[PDB]
Amino acid sequence: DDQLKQSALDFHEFPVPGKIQVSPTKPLATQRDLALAYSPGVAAPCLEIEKDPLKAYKYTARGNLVAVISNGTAVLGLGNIGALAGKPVMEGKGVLFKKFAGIDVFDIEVDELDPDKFIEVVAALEPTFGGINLEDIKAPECFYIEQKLRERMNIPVFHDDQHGTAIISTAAILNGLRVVEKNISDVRMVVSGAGAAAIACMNLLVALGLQKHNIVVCDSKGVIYQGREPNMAETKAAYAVVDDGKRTLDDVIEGADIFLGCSGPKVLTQEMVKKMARAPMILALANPEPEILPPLAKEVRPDAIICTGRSDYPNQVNNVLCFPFIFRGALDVGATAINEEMKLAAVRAIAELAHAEQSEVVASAYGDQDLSFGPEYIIPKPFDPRLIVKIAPAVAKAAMESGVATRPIADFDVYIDKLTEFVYKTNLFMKPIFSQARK
Amino acid sequence: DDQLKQSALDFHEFPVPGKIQVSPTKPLATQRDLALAYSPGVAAPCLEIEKDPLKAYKYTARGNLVAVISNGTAVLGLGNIGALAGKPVMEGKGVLFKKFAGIDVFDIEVDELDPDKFIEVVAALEPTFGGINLEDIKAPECFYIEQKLRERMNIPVFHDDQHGTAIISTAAILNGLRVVEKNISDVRMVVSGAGAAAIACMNLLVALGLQKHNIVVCDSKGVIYQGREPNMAETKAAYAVVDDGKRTLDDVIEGADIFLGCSGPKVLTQEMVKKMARAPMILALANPEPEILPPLAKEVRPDAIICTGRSDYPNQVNNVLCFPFIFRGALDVGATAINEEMKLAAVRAIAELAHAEQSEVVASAYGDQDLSFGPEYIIPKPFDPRLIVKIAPAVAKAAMESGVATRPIADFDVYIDKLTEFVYKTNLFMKPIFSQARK
Ligand SMILES: NC(=O)c1ccc[n+]([C@@H]2O[C@H](COP(=O)([O-])OP(=O)(O)OC[C@H]3O[C@@H](n4cnc5c(N)ncnc54)[C@H](OP(=O)(O)O)[C@@H]3O)[C@@H](O)[C@H]2O)c1
Ligand SMILES: NC(=O)c1ccc[n+]([C@@H]2O[C@H](COP(=O)([O-])OP(=O)(O)OC[C@H]3O[C@@H](n4cnc5c(N)ncnc54)[C@H](OP(=O)(O)O)[C@@H]3O)[C@@H](O)[C@H]2O)c1
Ligand SMILES: [Mg+2]
Ligand SMILES: [Mg+2]
Repeated sequence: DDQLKQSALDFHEFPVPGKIQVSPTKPLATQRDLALAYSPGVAAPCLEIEKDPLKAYKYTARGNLVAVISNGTAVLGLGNIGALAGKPVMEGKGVLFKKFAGIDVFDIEVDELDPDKFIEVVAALEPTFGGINLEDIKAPECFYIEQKLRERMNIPVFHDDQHGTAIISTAAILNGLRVVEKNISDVRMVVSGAGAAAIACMNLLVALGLQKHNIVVCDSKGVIYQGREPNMAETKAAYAVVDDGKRTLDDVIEGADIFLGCSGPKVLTQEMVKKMARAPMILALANPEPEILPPLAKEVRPDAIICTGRSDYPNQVNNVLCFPFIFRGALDVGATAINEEMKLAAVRAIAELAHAEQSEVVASAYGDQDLSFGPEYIIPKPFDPRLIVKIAPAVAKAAMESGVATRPIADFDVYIDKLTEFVYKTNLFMKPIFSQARK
Repeated sequence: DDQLKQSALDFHEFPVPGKIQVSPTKPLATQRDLALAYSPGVAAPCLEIEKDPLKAYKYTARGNLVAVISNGTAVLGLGNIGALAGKPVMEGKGVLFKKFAGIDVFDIEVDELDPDKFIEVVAALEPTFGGINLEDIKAPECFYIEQKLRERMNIPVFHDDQHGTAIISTAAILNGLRVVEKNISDVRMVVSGAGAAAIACMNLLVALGLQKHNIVVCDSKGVIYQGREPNMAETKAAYAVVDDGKRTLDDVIEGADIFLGCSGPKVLTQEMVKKMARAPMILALANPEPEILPPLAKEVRPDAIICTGRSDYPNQVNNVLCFPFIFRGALDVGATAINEEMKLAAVRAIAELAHAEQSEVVASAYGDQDLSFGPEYIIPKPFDPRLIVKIAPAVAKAAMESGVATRPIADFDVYIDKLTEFVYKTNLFMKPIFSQARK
């Protein structure tokens, strides 16, 4: 860790402080440019925005501006390091929002810990941005903050932990159901740690067509029992099941078709993977340590699908796969909210990007792409330059079918051409060389 | 005004909508680069910042980040347009910070117009920034907001509509008595329209040795003197003169020596300036129309020292003339607040430049610079490319003297060389050519 520690600190300590900077997009080097960008000329756009508040997107950078707002209570895996301690991390995601999406990001870091104070602070900042990206707020404050902001602010509010990797998890589950012949209705699914990502994973599966009479949730206290605690809250113990014993998760896994373990490592053992249905779809989604190492489950059950947050083994589920392109589509369509139908469209696009892959000027040498749709390849790789081309025009299209768009765009072919032009100027061809060299 | 209004509506939005973008300053090519910016690497600066918050200025952009926070209730001269309608102006100011001082700006705008909830929003936003630049908050709540914030946050909070003219004008006065061989001990004062940019001015002048009994404040309703109204209005009783029956601005002159005025249309006539004592010191600071129309008054009395705010005539007072550069001081010294010993150290630094100008690679032709200290050269031109070299180290030294800094600067020669090198790579040589060819 010492080598990584020294490598990361030197990354942006010495050359310039920080990994982010603000530069004009206007050519101003003479007079009559400073006389209309400020003082007697900049008052003309304000008059137009004064009478037509929807004209702001044309004259200002609101339509390309999202905010990574955080109180710094649960940052990455660090925990409650505190406000400004997560200041680099926010900037880091801002960088991604540019490179992969061309979205300018402010990295606001609210100091308040009270949920209501945070809600008020972020809601007051509505005119500045065109979308909120609440990040690293510890549960259960995250749920309250996101729901209140979505119901109050008339701007896209999209939490990353909540329904971020949830999108990719839903896409992976759908593609797994497509791989092994198992209709989603007949799938009996198990949850571990119903919170943060998992709580939205289950909701997205339900929306896509998973029925709650086949779902079960088990946590450190055990299964969600109808009588485990009088505080029968819907935040965690929703759609609960009667006690009927089932103290441990061993019998829960007995007759299970998915694992979807997002929270809580090492909760899955070899015998338990053995006690599964015809084809399990273990989703070990714990970044620190996966719930079960993929090779062990592969040895125990040759015919299975395993997804892991780490990139060591295939079917890697990364947050970067989803949010920048979701926000790209929502902003470009001029949407006012990221509802469930946009998320469903994104899930469909990610699923269809996995079994409709050809050409894309495959590197004749190097690379070793060698990916074909199967148990190994369920979801597109984190950096496919064909995601933004697929996620963004679908999410935008969802706005067209939902009446939440304020700037409808015609000729989606032109939008496709613009996105392909954007991805033509951002290509990471050195990581295929590294991957090929390592083998 | 379609030659001006329309030409400003489409400033540069045709190629890219809106000024200002947040662009990465990192090597943005390889996957390893997007591993010390997020996930396994970005967690390394976080520990150091958590252990010692002062490390952030090394790892984050806080040492070069200010925030132009505003609720948009008095924008330029438009008025109470709103937080959103004032968005371009902020961006305008932002580019100035990146053009003349290289300061990154987040153009945050608060939707809440209440004069007490604004403070909480900004105080919560404190960790994001290294300085605050409140602008377009209308009077009298601007003073309240600034005073409340300066006691709460531990970073420089610096208003725009009060200190914007309180410094340069003071320098003008500090320079005016130089050419009229007077002393601040006995000079009499007149103030018109004690508003945002007026009532805060004389305080700084008091720090230079202008006794309060020589100041007479005036307003639209005649004269602000103790006794005119049964209730003495707040923040104006300090300089309110005793009751003497002086109910009009036409009589309170009594051969005064200064006419600092921050109001709307003209208040003085030819005989009004005539009533002044020898060597008047008019400071008509109204932006739309001059309060005196200098040349006419210059015809009434010779040896006049009229100072205005419009660039058409000499002795022009501009906010950009001082405001980035003083910030460039504090941010480069780690100041926790802006005292009156740095707000006044940036007064003796811009007043010195008027009679300390020579060489500086004078344009052998063109330009028609022709500046010599005297009745028509009181303050440096709004863009002497040399203000940032004279103001910023002066403010930094005043910070280190007052015990308000956190990262004291070493031997100043390196600092002056750095500021000069920044000056060299930012030149506006086309402006003198325009000013010479037009005449
Ligand atoms: N795309 C990604 O790579 C990605 C995205 C999101 C999350 N994750 C990972 O998912 C995990 C959870 O996310 P989080 O940061 O939101 O953590 P968290 O809030 O602590 O986890 C959610 C819940 O899981 C439970 N839990 C914790 N440890 C457990 C254990 N050993 N066994 C069973 N339940 C346990 C806790 O409730 P009880 O203590 O009552 O059980 C907690 O309320 C982290 O490891 C995170 O890195 C990865
Ligand atoms: N750097 C610059 O050159 C610069 C910067 C900012 C502002 N300004 C100028 O300063 C003025 C306002 O700026 P601000 O926002 O700082 O102050 P403000 O809050 O607008 O207050 C201006 C004051 O002027 C008074 N006033 C208005 N009309 C008047 C009239 N006809 N006769 C006498 N007094 C009158 C008002 O007094 P009552 O409250 O009694 O009406 C008010 O208190 C404008 O003229 C503006 O162009 C110049
Ligand atoms: Mg985070
Ligand atoms: Mg202003």
